[PDB]
Amino acid sequence: ASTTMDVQSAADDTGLPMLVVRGPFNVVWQRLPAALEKVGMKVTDSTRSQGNMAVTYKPLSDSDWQELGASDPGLASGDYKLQVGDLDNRSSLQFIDPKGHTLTQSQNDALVAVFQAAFS
Ligand SMILES: [Cl-]
Ligand SMILES: [Cl-]
Repeated sequence: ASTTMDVQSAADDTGLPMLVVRGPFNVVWQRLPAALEKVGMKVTDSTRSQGNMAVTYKPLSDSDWQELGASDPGLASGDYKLQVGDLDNRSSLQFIDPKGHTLTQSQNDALVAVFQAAFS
């Protein structure tokens, strides 16, 4: 078997979109910086005890998305915060803009393929 980790779209306990990834916090936290780099997300600061990563996102060119194997997920370039939650054998990933806005269901849905590619 491979190093890929399963990724699914979900909602948090208030109904807002997030991703759920099939491995524990300790694994997903450690894998994230190099996986994020593949999809144009640079970690600029992080706090593991709070589960939070600050990311700056530069979208891939049309050809690079093609190489990765997912198309541009329709996220705006710029800064995001990524919150990594402990769900025992799984982890949650929830992106916010700097105003605290969560992704749309469509963006969050589009990031499922992006992150399955990044972890591969
Ligand atoms: Cl750079
Ligand atoms: Cl760390």
